[PDB]
Parts: sequence; C-alpha cells; structure tokens
Amino acid sequence: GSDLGKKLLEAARAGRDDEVRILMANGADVNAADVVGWTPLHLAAYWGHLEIVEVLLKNGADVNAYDTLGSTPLHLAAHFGHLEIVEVLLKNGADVNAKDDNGITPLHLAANRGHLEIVEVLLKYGADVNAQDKFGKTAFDISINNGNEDLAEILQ
Amino acid sequence: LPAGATQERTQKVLNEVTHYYLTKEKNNVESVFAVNGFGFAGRGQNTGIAFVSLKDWADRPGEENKVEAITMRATRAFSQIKDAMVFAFNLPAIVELGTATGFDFELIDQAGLGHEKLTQARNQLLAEAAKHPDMLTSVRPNGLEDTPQFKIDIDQEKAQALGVSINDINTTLGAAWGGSYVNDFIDRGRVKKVYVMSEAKYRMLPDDIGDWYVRAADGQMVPFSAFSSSRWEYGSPRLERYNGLPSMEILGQAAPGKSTGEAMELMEQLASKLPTGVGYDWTGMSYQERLSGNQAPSLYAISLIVVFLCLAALYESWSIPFSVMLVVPLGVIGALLAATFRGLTNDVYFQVGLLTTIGLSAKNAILIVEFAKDLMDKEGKGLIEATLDAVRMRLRPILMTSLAFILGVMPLVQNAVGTGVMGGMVTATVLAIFFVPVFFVVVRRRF
Amino acid sequence: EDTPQFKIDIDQEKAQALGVSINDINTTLGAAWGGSYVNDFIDRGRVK
Amino acid sequence: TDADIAQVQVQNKLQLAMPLLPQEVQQQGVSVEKSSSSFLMVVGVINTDGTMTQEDISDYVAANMKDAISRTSGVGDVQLFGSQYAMRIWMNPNELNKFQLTPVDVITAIKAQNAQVAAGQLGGTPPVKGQQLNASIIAQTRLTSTEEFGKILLKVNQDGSRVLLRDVAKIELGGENYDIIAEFNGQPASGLGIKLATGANALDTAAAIRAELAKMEPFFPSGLKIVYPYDTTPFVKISI
Amino acid sequence: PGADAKTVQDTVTQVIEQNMNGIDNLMYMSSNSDSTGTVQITLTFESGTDADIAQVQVQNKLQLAMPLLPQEVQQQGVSVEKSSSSFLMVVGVINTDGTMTQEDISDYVAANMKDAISRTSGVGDVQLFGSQYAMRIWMNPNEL
Amino acid sequence: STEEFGKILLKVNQDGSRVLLRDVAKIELGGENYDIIAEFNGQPASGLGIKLATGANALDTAAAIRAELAKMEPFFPSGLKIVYPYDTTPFVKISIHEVVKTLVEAIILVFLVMYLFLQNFRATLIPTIAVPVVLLGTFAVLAAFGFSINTLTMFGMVLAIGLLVDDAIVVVENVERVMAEEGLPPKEATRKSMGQIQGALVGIAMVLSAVFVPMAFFGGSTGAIYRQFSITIVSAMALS
Amino acid sequence: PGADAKTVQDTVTQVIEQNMNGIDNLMYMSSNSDSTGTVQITLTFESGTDADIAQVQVQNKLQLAMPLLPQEVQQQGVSVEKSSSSFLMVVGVINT
Ligand SMILES: CCCCCCCCCCCCCC
Ligand SMILES: CCCCCCCCCCCCCC
Ligand SMILES: CCCCCCCCCCCCCC
Ligand SMILES: CCCCCCCC
Repeated sequence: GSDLGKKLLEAARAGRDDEVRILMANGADVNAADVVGWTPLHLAAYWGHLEIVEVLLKNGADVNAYDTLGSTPLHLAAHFGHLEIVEVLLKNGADVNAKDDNGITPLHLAANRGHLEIVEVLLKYGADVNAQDKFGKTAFDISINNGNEDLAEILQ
Repeated sequence: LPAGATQERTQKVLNEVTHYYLTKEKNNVESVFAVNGFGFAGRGQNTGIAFVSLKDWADRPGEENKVEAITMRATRAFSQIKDAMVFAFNLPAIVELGTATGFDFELIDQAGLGHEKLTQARNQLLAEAAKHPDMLTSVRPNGLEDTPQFKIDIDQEKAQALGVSINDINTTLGAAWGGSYVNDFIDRGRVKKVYVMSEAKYRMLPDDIGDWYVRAADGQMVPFSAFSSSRWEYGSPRLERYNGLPSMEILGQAAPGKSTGEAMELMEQLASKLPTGVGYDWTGMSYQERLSGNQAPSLYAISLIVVFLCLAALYESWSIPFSVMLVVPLGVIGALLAATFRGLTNDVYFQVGLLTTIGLSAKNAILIVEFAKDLMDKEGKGLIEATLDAVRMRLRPILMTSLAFILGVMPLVQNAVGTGVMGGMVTATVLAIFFVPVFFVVVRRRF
Repeated sequence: EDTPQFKIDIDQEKAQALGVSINDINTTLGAAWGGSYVNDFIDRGRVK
Repeated sequence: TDADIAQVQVQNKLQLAMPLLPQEVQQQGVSVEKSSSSFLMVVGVINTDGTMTQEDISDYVAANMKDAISRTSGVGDVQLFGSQYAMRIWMNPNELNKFQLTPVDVITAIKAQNAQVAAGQLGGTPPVKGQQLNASIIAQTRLTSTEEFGKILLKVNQDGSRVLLRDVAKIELGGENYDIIAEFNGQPASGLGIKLATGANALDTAAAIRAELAKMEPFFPSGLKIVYPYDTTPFVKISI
Repeated sequence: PGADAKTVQDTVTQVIEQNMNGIDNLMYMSSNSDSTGTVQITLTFESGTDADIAQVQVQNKLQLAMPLLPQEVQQQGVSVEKSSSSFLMVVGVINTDGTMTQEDISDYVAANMKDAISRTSGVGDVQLFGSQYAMRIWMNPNEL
Repeated sequence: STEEFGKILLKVNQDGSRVLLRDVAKIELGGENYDIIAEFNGQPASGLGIKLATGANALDTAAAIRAELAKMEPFFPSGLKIVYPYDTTPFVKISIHEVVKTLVEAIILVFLVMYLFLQNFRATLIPTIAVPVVLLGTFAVLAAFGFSINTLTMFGMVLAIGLLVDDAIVVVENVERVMAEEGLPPKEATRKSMGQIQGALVGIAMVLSAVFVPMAFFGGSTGAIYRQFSITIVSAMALS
Repeated sequence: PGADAKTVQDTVTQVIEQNMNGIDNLMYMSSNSDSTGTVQITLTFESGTDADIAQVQVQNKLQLAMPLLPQEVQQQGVSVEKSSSSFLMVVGVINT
C-alpha cells in the first residue's frame, strides 16, 4: 500500500464516498492490501457501501482479489446479506464458485446466514449447488442442519 | 499505530520519539520513560506513551523552553512519522481530576442495538459535530476502533467422528496460543505463578495452527487442520459500558470564544437526531460542572443579601449600605486590565484574588462611610463637611497599606504574574479615595 | 402443615450390579423433575 | 446499630460458610440485603398494544429496568413480579431413550457447544523477530438464539445420521422460574416490588426511582406503559 | 489469560456489573473490556461518601458474585482498590550495564525494595510497574 | 527451581525410557506477561508508584523514601540505579517557602512604612507582634477544622497576610491621629480610637464572611477547591 | 490445612502482611504461622481509633492479597474481626 492507499482503505471501510472520489482523482492504489490482504473492495463489500463498490470497480479494482485465507469480496457481500453489492460484483465479473482455503463458496455463506434472495441471484449467475467444503458439506446440507425449509426447496 | 500493528513497530516509533527528545531538547529534557503496550485511549501491541521528565525551572529560561512551547515543536517533528498518530500534551494542574477542560459525552445503546449499530450512531454524531467548527472542536472518540481478528470454527461432527473431545481441543488452543496459568511455585522463599504457553515461533501466523495435534480417544494424533476452518472478520479490541448498558465515550471542547456550556447544549440537540434506541449521558467533569452551574446564582444571591443586611445593622439605614457596595467594580477593573494587557487567564487563584481586592476596597469604604456618618450623627456636621473630614482622616492609613502592598508585590518586577494584583490594588486605591466620597453624598441626597 | 411427598429409594446393590453411576441417577432425576442451571448464554447482548 | 457495619459483620461470617454450601446454591447467587420488611412502592408495567405477553413484559423489566433501580441509592431490595427469560431446554424422555441418551448427555453437549473460549492472539507477546500482524483469535462464543441451541450435535449414528438437541427437546425462551404471575386490573402485567434500604429516606428515594424510570420511558417498545398500583410516598407528601 | 474483549465482557464484565446492587451513594459505573484479556469497572460515588464504606460494599457484592465468573478468572482472582492516581512520587529503577532485562529488574524490586518502601513512615500505598518472576514452560508442538 | 520443573515426568515408554517436561519445552524464569516494554532513556527499566498515607507529611515521607533507597544501595546488583522521573515534593516546599517569605517580607515593609509616616520604633513593633499571632492562630483553626498544609491553603494564606496588615495599621494609625489632633494620653487616646472603629471592625468581619463563606458551599470538585481558600481566609481574617 | 509453618508463612502470612501497609492509626502488627496450617495476623490500632472503621480498612487491604493466596486457603475462608487477648471467664462442665 501507498501513503494514499492507506487513506483509501480507511475511507472505503468508513463509507465516506466524497473522500474515495477525490482519492480516485489523485490516483490512490485501488488494489492496496490490508495487513490480512483486504483490498478497499473487500472493506466496502463487508461494511455494505454500494456507492464505493461501484466507484472502485469503475477505477479497475480487482473483483476476484483474495485475502491471506482466499476469501473474495463476493464471500463478504453474500455472507453479510448485501444483495445489490452481490448483483454489482457478479455483473462486473466476480467468480460465483470462488473457493477460499476451507473450500467455502459464497453460496455456502449465503445459505448458512439464510439470505434467500442472494442464494437465488448466485444460482441465477451459475452457482455450483453440488460444491462441497473441506468437510464434504453442500449448500443443501447447511439448509437442513439449520432447518430452513424455504432454502431447502430452492437448493436442488 | 494502526490495526494489526506489532510491538516491534511501536518500539521503533518510541525509539525515534526518545531520539528526538534527548537530541533536539538536550537543553530542556532530563529523561524519557518510554512505555510500549499502554495508552490512555486503550491498551495493546499498537499503543505507547512517553513520559518526558524536564530539568529545573532555572535550566529552562524564557517561554521558548516551557512545556507549551516544547509540546508544539514536538508535535510538528512527529507529524513527519509515517504509520503513527503521535502528539505531545502538558499534564493537567491536578492529576487527580483528569483533563478538566471541555466535556465528557457517553453515547449509550438503550435497546440492544448491538456493537455494529452503536458504531454508526457514534459516526453520525461525529459527522454532525464536524459541521459546527464555530461551536465544537476536537470532537473525537476516546477508545480503539474495530480491528481484524481470526475467527476459527470447530466442526463438532468431524471432532466426534475422529473421537476428539472439545475440552482437549479448546484447552490445546487456549493454553498454547493464549497461555494458561497452571498453579504457584516458590522461587527463593516467595510465591510466584507457573504459566504454560507455546514457544513464540509456533503461535505467530495461521500456518502455525496446522502444527498443533490433539490426541483422540482411539489413540491417533489428529492435526488441528482436520477439524478446524478459519476466516477474517472485524471485532472491537475495547468494548465500553456505562451504568450496565453498552456505551462509547466521546471527548471534545467548546470552540475558541464559546463557553463549554453552549457546546454541551448543541451536543444534546445533535444527539436527539440519532437513531431510535440510542441515548446519552454526561460523565466526569461534565457531571461535576453541571452541578456547579445550578448553585452559582443562589450563592451570589446569598452573598449580596447578607452583605447588605450586615451593613444595614452597622449604619442603621437601608440606603447607606449601597454607598459601600458600589465600590465592587473599582477593585475588580484594575485586575481585569492587568490580566488582559499582560495576558493572564481568569483562574481560581485570580478569582479569590478579586474577592480579597473587593474585600479590602470595601474595608476602606466602610470606615470612610462610618467616620462620615458618625460626624453627622454625634457632632451635627453637614454632608459635604463630614465627607471631606472623613476622607482626610482615612487618607494616610489607606496609602500606608497600599504602599506596603505595592512595595510587597514589586519584588516580582515571574514578571507576568507580578503586575496582576499590583495593577488590581493601584486602581482600587486611586479610584476608591475619589469615588467613595461621591457614593456617600449621592445616596444620602437621594435617600 | 405437612403434605404428602413422593419418597423414592435407590437400591445401591442393583445400581452397582447393572453398572449405572449414582451421580447419573441423581442428575437425571434432579435435572428432569427439578431443573438444572447448566451455564449462561447471550440474549440480545445481555447475559441470561 | 449502624446497618452498613451490621451487613459487613454478617457477610464476614457468611463468607466462611459460603464454600461449605452446595455447588448449585453458590451459582444462584447468595444475597445479603439490609432493608424494611414491607414495600416502599410497586412499579407496575402493562402493554396497552397487546403486542407483548405477560412473559415478554417481565423479561423486558428484568433486562432493561430492574438493574438500574437495584443500583439506585436508598433501594434496599427489588422484587421482580415475574421472571427474566432463560434458554429453556424442555427434554422428552421417549426421544432421549430412542437414541440411547440421558439428561447427562444433554448437559455435557450444552457445556461443550455453548462455550466462550479464550483462544489467545496471532503474533502475541512475546513475539518472534520481524513479526507481521497482531490479531485476536476468536474460537467459540456463547449461543444467541433458540435455533443455535436447536442444532447442538448430541451424537452421530453408525449409518451417518445426526441427533440434534431439537430432536430430543422443545427449545424456547421462558422464565428462569414460572412461579410468579402478575395482573393489573385483570389485564396482564409485570412489576418491581421496591423495599426502602435501612435508614434511607422514603420520599428522596422515590424521586430517584422516578428519575431513573423517566430516562428509560423514551426507549420503551410499542405501548409499554408504567403504572403505580402501590405507593406509600404520596400519603407522606400530602399529610405533611 | 488469552481472552478477547467480547469473551471478557460476556463472562466477567456483565456478571460483576449485574451484581453491583444495594451499594450506597453511587453516581455512575463505567467499565472497559479490551483484547489484552482485562476488565476495569470504576464505581464513582457522591462527594462526602465514606470511601472505606463505599469500597467494602463494592468488595462484598463482588465476593458473592465470584462463584459466577469463569474458572480461569476465579483462579487469577479480582482486586478492588480506591481510584486516586495522585502519586506522591514515582521511583524509576534502571540497568545501565545491560546485564538485566526489565523482568530481572522488576523481580529484584518486588523481592527486596517494594516491601521496605511499603513499611516506610507515611507511605499509604506502593505499586510495582511490571510483575515479579513466573515459571514459563515454552511448549514445542513438534516434540509434543 | 527450573531443574525441578524440567525433571517433571510426562510419560514412561514401553521399553522403560522416560519423557520429561524439558524434552518437549524450554523452561526459564520470566515475566507474568510481555505486553509492556518499559525503557528509561533507551535502557531496561521498572519502578514504584508511591502514594501518601492519610494525614501524613509529603516532605517527611519523601525524605524517608530516599533514606531507605540509600540504605539498599550496597545490596544492589551491578548496573542498577535509582531515578526520580516524577515528584510532587518540589511544589509543596515552594508553597510553604512563599508563605514564610511573604510573612518575613511583610513584617519588614510594614516596619519601614510605619516608620516613614509615624516616625517612632515603638509603634512599628505592634504590627510585628499582631501578624505572627494571627497566622499561628490560623494554623490552629485549620487543624481544628481538619485541613492540611497544601498549595490551595498556603496561596490562600498568602492573600490573607494582606488583610492582617490592614487591621494592624487601621488601629495604630487612628490612636496616633487622635493623640495628634486632641493631645490625649496613650490610654484615653486608645479608648476613644477603639470607640470610633470597634463597631465597624465587627461589621467588616460579617461582610467579609458574607463574601468568602458561601464560596465553600459549592458541590463536588469545585466546592472542595473553594473550601481550601474560604476556611483559610475567613479564619485568618476573623482572628485579626 | 496440612501445611508446615514455613509453607503457610511463605504462601499466606507474607502475602497478607505485605499489603497491610498504610492503614489509619496502626501501631504494630504481630503474626504467626504454625505446623497445623493456621495463620493469625493481629493489627493493634492507636487508642481511641474507631474499631469498626479499623476492621473495614483491614478487610479492604486484605482483598489485595486474597487473589494471590492458595486455592485451598480461600476454600477454608479468611476471617477479619475485632479481637481480645484474655478470657473474661472459663465455664467448666462435668458429669456427676
Ligand atoms: C460577592 C460575590 C461572591 C460570590 C462567591 C462565589 C465566587 C466564585 C465563583 C466564580 C464563578 C466564575 C465563573 C467563570
Ligand atoms: C491525621 C489528623 C491529625 C489531626 C491533627 C489535629 C491537631 C490539633 C491541634 C491544634 C488544636 C487547636 C484547637 C483550636
Ligand atoms: C449581624 C451583625 C451586624 C454587625 C454590625 C454590628 C455593629 C453595631 C455597632 C453599634 C455601635 C454601638 C456599640 C455598642
Ligand atoms: C429587606 C429590605 C427591606 C427594606 C425596607 C425599606 C423601608 C423603607
């Protein structure tokens, strides 16, 4: 990360749209890593800042950048129920079958926290429903363990 | 230092801070007590304080070598530092109280909103406070921000399948990585603790988690990676509470010219526009100085009523008292000019200083009026005759005390404070010898 | 005033014979019919 | 007798007896209180909407009101006319016997999987040379919902099926005890029975309780009202 | 030992806070729970309150709430002190020749110096900056 | 010892060979925690934060602490040195030093100004007697009320000396004046002189009490500070 | 319980004694640790001292040591109460 790159991470995390827009003008590194490997896109996706997600992708931010444990921004967006950020990320060419170091996809995370609409959008963009984690558990297996019959109907 | 900043990094800043003070302030600084690990906003590897001990008052001559001056120079040189937010500040006059200027605001989660929602309600108040520089300044949170942490989930099914108890897993993890206090031993006739913990180089990065083995019921040694799965998430490294409920302490002060009372009234208005289930309360000095304000007018009121009543019994008159009591501003104005000109501040010493000047100028006036009134009562003299005889008889002793004072104060002419009570008594004497005669005649003519 | 109360006796020989623990018998009885305070959990931010 | 001293002496002696008491009795919390035998006032709490049950009102009073009133200076003892919620596991002995389980196995599983672990830190002190990052390790936290208690894994069968806690018990929030049920003029209520601390003023304490309730009123749920069904202080104020 | 801010708050801070009841002349009660595995609960009292009575009342309600805390916290134990960091002076102890770590200095001060300063005439309270020695077992997972 | 902990038996293998704690772990004496790294001018450091006992003397305790550290000198290991990064003793000395200066300084100047105007050494001693008598008197009233010798009581006592000088001059000057303008003997001149001012001086005591006493009836931190100046000045002035 | 004078003194008596610094009107402090396991630290206060406040101030300072004491010593419980050295009377009981 650069001197500006640090201020973009803090600004992207915070939700200050105006500060990001000026840092985009001043040529701040859009692919500036955290200590754990989170780009500004990760931080925006996690804390749910639609404005900054769109502005960062516009300035050639890596949509399939992964942290030290292999988690993409689509994981963070899907996991924490940020619907329109999952839409924007998938539209700008996010890997819907992105496996972290545990073999967990965005479909697994979305299924587990029970965000029904995100699961449908992920499936629409071609999410692998048969995909397994390191333990050998599908998105369907997560739904029956949680007892989510609404979710269980979809995943088949 | 920022989130995920190590102890080795925090020391390098403290090294450069200590290097500056013993180099560029070798004339002023005696020692630097560098404490990596502790902070007055929070604790951790990423925080430190440097307690700077200075030399004698004598070895630091002039205002350029005082704390206020060194503080401003220090902060400028530390603005250069890359991955740090370093700044010097003077200790408060009374260490027991604390900062003792501005306000202390507690933002309270009143309806189980959670940590992440109170974080935003705070950020909404901080953003609003920034849009009134004319009223509020230095409105900041007195606590640590959320940091990355290493979430690790134990697959209960996988652990039961391989025949590994959760007790053994959590203990192996907590004891190795966290450190575990086992029992006490006796080192040379003194009781001391025994801690088991991982050797540093096997408990640093997530790669090291895979190197830890828990024994199963069947006898097999199961690695930690077989039944674990880890990811990153953001959690608070310092949670605050106030009167049982979750809170966030906000510090600030009134903008230059504005009173601290006004600043609090705006903070109350801004707070009432926050999301539902977000309350607030005033703690510390704000709690103290709000208790002071209510009492002030009541005690001012009692002072004057008792003064008036005591003079009324003395002189046997409801009106004549006023002739004495009108002397208050004459004693006050001298001190105010002396303060404003040389550039002193209205502090608690200066205030008791005014009360003594008012007290002594009142003392001088009480005798002038007493002598004047007695001449009219006993010897049946006229108003102007009695006033002129009174002020003559009382001229010497007033000038004797006033000469003793200005001779007593002028050794200070340390030079700044030397004109404070000097100027306060000069005008108090000069005015009162001319104005008290006026007050007595004006009052006795009217009433 | 005194009231009827269901007296229950545990045959120690028959317990030892079958290999059932005495603590298992008393916990099972105490927990089911009386109630067992196991540990604490977090109900919307508060310890319960 | 100085009541503050009398409490310190009584508790000094109790502290010797505390470890001799059963393990279960200590965990329920032994309380030493100085107060009047009767009530200063009752603070009734009703829901005018009907969007809250008698169980719900008592739980809210316990979690969001009682503690602050209990802390108020002059309040000797506070009595909740109801009960705070607890994670109630209602065991089914038919289902327990079906999978060869006991209340012991249910108690072991809850202690294991409703755990708040202290897992340490990445790059913790003392660290190695050229250490990169410093981050808290978060293992297992306390369970938050009835659904999470639901999916507590009791055992795994030979064929590969899983026995959950929801399979052998009905899991819900509900009173720590179900003994006390309050009703204000027929309609259901909870409330605080407040006893005046030994020597403390009745009127001054009443004012301090009202002051603390006034700070809560703004943050109440929908149609939650305070009512004053018993108050001794108004007589004292008016008679004087 | 090795507890996160949330673990400390959920198991220790909230439990002690909930039991701080029937204590006379209390104004407010602030508390911090941080990732060093530490909690501090400051009970500030009305002016003119007997600080001895105020402390023993706080001390007493903690003792009855001690069985409710975790095993590791009960083992470590919990301290109750009057809050006035108005020190008469701070005596620094240093090593110039570099033969001693801060661990070695603190232990010497604790063993020899501290107890003597405590018994000195007109000394109300003494506080060691650092801890005395502890038997450290540094485990090796490859050997285990 | 570390040797004893090293020889702790973990296991006995099939063949009879042993596994000890030292075989699977490094063992040494170290700190309870390694969170803090204390340094004093880039050198390893610790310290002792010392607090003053209730009703103790800050000067005596300070000197006594330095005496005890001086007798530990010959038992210290090589390299160990005492340093004093913080000390409140310096400020206590000065607060006392200024009061002793202002008293000495005042008695000298009053003697000069009394002689410059009245022009006889007999009259110059009467202030020199009265001012010490009242100040010593003030210390007795501070002790009775249960105050200490601190910055606030001493810089309040400095302001009091100003009021004491007036009461001394006001009485003597008026006797010297009555003697000059009527030619009366010292005794009858005093009786007439006191007859003129005695009612006023009593009046002034009440008026200055009205100014300074209500200051002490503030609440909390401010009230505590205001009490120090208030009781010192009103006591000193009332004794005068 | 079942600890020699030395072990009792090193783990309990010294730990308690070294926190009994700076208590109001404390004249002297006699203590003893015996082979049965008992500790008896007696703090004698200046004549005229309020014995109830004296007790409170000792109990406050004792709670500094309480955490540092052995686990078994805490299990037996530690008493803090006003004492007297001599028996007023002895009341004997026999069987005839
Ligand atoms: C005759 C007036 C006496 C009043 C007594 C109180 C004086 C001290 C109060 C100062 C308040 C000033 C706030 C800026
Ligand atoms: C620690 C407190 C000690 C109190 C000292 C009081 C001494 C009083 C002697 C002077 C009495 C004068 C009465 C007018
Ligand atoms: C409330 C007390 C008032 C103080 C003033 C008293 C002065 C009275 C003077 C009377 C002159 C005659 C003396 C015998
Ligand atoms: C309390 C002041 C009374 C003034 C009355 C005046 C009588 C003419």
